[PDB]
Amino acid sequence: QHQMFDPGVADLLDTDILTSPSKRKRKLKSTSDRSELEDYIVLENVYRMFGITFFPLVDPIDLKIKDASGEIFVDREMLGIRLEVFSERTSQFEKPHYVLLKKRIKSNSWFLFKHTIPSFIDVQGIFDDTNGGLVISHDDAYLFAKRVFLQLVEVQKRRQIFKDLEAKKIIHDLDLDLESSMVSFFVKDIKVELFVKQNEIVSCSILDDIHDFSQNNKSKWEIALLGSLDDLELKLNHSFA
Amino acid sequence: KDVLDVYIKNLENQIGNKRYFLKQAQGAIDEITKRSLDTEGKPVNSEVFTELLRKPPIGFSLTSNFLSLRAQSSSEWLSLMNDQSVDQKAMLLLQNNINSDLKELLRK
Amino acid sequence: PYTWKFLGISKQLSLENGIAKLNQLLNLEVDLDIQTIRVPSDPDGGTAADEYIRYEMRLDISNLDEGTYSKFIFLGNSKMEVPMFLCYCGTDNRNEVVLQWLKAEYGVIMWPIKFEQKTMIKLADASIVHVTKENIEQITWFSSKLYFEPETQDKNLRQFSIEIPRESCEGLALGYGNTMHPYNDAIVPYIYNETGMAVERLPLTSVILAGHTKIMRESIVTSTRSLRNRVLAVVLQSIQF
Amino acid sequence: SSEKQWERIQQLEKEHVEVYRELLITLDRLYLIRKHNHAVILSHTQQRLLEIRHQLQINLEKTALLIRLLEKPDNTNVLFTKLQNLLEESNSLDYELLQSLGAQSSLHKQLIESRAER
Amino acid sequence: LNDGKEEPEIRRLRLEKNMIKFKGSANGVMSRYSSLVPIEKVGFTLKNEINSRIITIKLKFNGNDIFGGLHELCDKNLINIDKVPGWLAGENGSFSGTIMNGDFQREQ
Amino acid sequence: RVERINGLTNLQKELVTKYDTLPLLNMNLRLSYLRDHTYPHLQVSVQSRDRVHNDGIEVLVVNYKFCRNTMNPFEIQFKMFYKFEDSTLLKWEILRISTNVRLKAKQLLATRNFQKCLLSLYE
Repeated sequence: QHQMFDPGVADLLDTDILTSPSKRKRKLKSTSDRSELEDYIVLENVYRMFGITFFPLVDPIDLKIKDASGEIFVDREMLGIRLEVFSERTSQFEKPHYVLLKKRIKSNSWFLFKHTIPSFIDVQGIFDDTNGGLVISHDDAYLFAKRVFLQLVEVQKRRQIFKDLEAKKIIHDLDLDLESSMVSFFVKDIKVELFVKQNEIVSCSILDDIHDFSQNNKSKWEIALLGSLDDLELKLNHSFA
Repeated sequence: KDVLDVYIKNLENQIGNKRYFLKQAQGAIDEITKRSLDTEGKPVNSEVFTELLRKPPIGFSLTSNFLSLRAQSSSEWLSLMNDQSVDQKAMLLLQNNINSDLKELLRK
Repeated sequence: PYTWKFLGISKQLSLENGIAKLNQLLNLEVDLDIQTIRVPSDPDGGTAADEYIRYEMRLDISNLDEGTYSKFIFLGNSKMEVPMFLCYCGTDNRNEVVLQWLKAEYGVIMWPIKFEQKTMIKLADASIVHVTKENIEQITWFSSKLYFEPETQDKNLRQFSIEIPRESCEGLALGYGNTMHPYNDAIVPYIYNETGMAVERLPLTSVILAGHTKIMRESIVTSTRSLRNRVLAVVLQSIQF
Repeated sequence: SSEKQWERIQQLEKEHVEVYRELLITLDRLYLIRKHNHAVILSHTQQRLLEIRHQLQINLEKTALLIRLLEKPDNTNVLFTKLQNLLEESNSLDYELLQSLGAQSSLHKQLIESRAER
Repeated sequence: LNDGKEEPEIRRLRLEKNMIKFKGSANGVMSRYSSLVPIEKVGFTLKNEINSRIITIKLKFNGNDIFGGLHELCDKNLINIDKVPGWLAGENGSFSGTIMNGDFQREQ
Repeated sequence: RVERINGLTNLQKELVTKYDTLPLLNMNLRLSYLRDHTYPHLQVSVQSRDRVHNDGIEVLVVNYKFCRNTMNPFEIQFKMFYKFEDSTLLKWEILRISTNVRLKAKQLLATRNFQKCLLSLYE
C-alpha cells in the first residue's frame, strides 16, 4: 500500500476505511427493498382493480409544533378518494377522479374542502345528506365515496356503450354533452335526440322527415326507443330499416 | 456523462475519506492535547522539527483551483485598477486646469 | 389640512440674536417663543438629555389660512451632534426668504429630511399619546390604516392596505398588556403572525390615523393646528447618525 | 449535460484543497505533539517554515498531476481538455496586469509633480 | 424576522418551495410569477378571538396579479412562506370572503 | 437539508417536507387505505407473479378471502395477464372458488369488468 499517510502518520491515524469501504459506506447508506416494493405495488394494482379507491392526503399549512418535545403534528385530518372506472372499451382505465375531505376545528366532523368531481355532481349535497351531514366514520366516508363513484360509473357506462355503437358503425357521427345525458346521432340518415338518466332513456325525439316516416311510424319508433340502454343496441339494429 | 459521473463519485468518495481523516485527526488532537493536561506548551525542538523536515485526482483539484482563482481575481485587479486610473486621470487633468488657471492668477 | 415640511440645521444658531435683521428683511416683526421641555419623561425613554429648547416663530400678517398662519418651529439641544432642525407649514414663499436669511446670516448649511418605515411607526405611536395635567400618560385610539405601494413585475401587485379600526387596535394593545407604543409593540407582530408579513420591511407609503393626522414620506399632515412635542422630539432623534 | 457535474467538481475541488490543507496543518503538528505530548507552542518562524514547506508541497503535487496530464497530451480525459484552457488563461492574462501595474506609478508621479507645482 | 454566505442548491429548493406554495407544482404549472388565472382585486376580513375579544383585520389588495406579486415579495424575502395562509396563497381563488374558525366563507 | 423520497419513504419526513398537495406516495399507506379502510375483511394475497420478459407480459394469480363471516369465509382466485406497457389488460381467469359461494357468485363472475365482481362480492 502506497503512503496515503506517512508511515509515521498511519501509525496513529485509522486506516480501516481504506482497508474496507464498508466502514465508510456505513455512514453514506437496498436490493431487498427494490424487489419487495415489487410485489406490494403489484397488489396495489390489484386493489386499484376495484375502482373505488381511498388514497391518503394532507394539507401543508395545518402543521404545527407541540412546544415541549420539539415534534410536529397535523391539526386537521384529510382523506383522499380516487375514482377509477374500468374502460372495457379499451381494456384500460379512464383518467381518475378525486374528492378530498377535511375535519372541522371544533365539531370533530368532516367537511368537503377540495375535490375534482365536476359541478354537475353535487358532492356537497351528497356529503350534507350522509348521516344527516355529520360525516364522522370512515364507513360514512365510504358511503359518500361509493355514491359519487356510482354516479361517475353511471356516466362512463353510457359513454362506453355509445362509443361502442359508433365503433361498429351502428350509428353515424354523434355529439355528446359532458356527462353523456343528452346525446345526438345520425343512425343512417335519420337523426335522433335522446335524454337519458342512469342506465335508462327517459325521452326521445326523431327530427328527420322521410316518406315512410309517417307520424304513426314516428310515434311508435320514438316510444320503442325508450327503456333501458342495454336493449337500445339490439332494438336499433332490429329497426335498422 | 460517465467520465464525469465516475470522477464525481471518486472525488466524493475521496472527500468522504478526507472528512473521516479530519474527524479522526481532530479526535487525536483532542486526546493528545488532553495528554497535554497543562495549558503550557512544550518548546517544539529543532531536531524534532528537523525530522519533521525529513519525512512527509488530488493534484487535478489543486491545479484547477489555483488556476481558476488565478483567472478572475487577476481580471478583477486590473479592472478595479484601470477604473482607478481613468477617473484619477480625470482628476489630474481637472487638477492641471485649475493649476494652469491659477498659475496665471499668480502672474496676475 | 395642516401640512408640514422639515429641514435640518448644521449649527445651534441663537435665533433671538438676529431677529431684527430678519424683521427688516421680511418688512414685518415676527414673534419668538422660548420653551425648555422635557418630552421623553417616561423612564425607559430617559430622564436626562430631555432638555430640548423649542422656538415658535410666525409670519402672521394674518391667520386666515395656513400660508398666512405659517409658523416656524426650531427645536435644538447642545448635546446633539447636529444640534437643531426646522419645521414650517403652508405654501407661502416668505418661508423661502427666511431660510435664505438663515443660511446667508449664520453661515449655516441646511437640507431636507426623510423618514424610514420604522421612523413612521414610531411617529404614529408618538401621535396618539397625550399627557394629563397630573403628569400621567394617556392614549387616544384612532382607526389606523397602513397603506403600502410596492414595485413588482408587470404591476402584479400595485398597492395594498391594512385597515385596523379603533376597537381592534385597543384590543391588541390590551392583549399585549399595559404598554406605551402599541403600534410597534403589538399590532405589527399580530399582522406578521396572521400573514407572515413584515410591515417594517414592506414598502410603506403612509400611516393614516383617521381624523387625527396623516404621516407621509416627506411631510406630516395634522388635524390640529400644531404638533405635540413628542412628534418633534421623534423627528429630531431621527435626524441623527 | 456534463457541465453540471463539471461545476459540481469546480466547487468540490475548492472543498478538497481547503480540507487537504487543514489536514496537513493537523498532520504536521499532530506528529510534533506525538513527539512531545504538549508540543503546541510552535513558533511564528517555525510555523512559517512549515507553511513554506506546505506551499512547496502544493508546488510538487500540482506539478505531479500536470505531468500526469501533459506528459502524454492524449486528450482522452475530457477534464484534461478543460484543464488546457484553464492553464491557457492563467498565463494569457498576466501581461495586462504587469503593464498597468507599471504605468500607474508614472501616472501617480504626474499627480505628485502637479501637487508640488500647486 | 432576525435576518452573501449562501450556496446554490438550497436556494434553488427554497425557490421551489415558494413556487409550489404559490403554484402547487415544482415545475410550476401556469414568467415564474404569472399565475393560472390572474386576480386583480381581493378583499379579506380576518375575525379572531383573543381574550374573549373579537378582532378584525381587513386586507385589500389591488393589481394585475395579487398572488404573483406576493410570490415575488416572498422571493425577495419580505414575507415568510411558512406563515402565509392558504386563503392568502390563492385558494378560494376569485372569492373575496371572511375567514372564521380556519374556514373560508364567501362574502354574501 | 435536502432529501430523496419514494414509495418506501417514512411518512414523518414526507410530512415534514410536505409543502405540496399531491397524494401521499407512502405505499403501505395506499395499500392500507385500499385494504382496511375501503375494503375491510378482504384478506387477499398474490400467489404467483412471474413476468415473461421475452413477451413483456406480467402474469398474476391472486387469491382473495372475504372474512366478514369468519365462521365460513368464502374465497376466490384470479389469474390475470396485462401488457405491462401502455396500461392494458390481456385476460383474467378465475382459477378457484370456495364451494360455499360457487353457485351464488358464478353469475357475477360470469360477468366481465372485474371491478364489478370484486366489489360486489365485498358488498
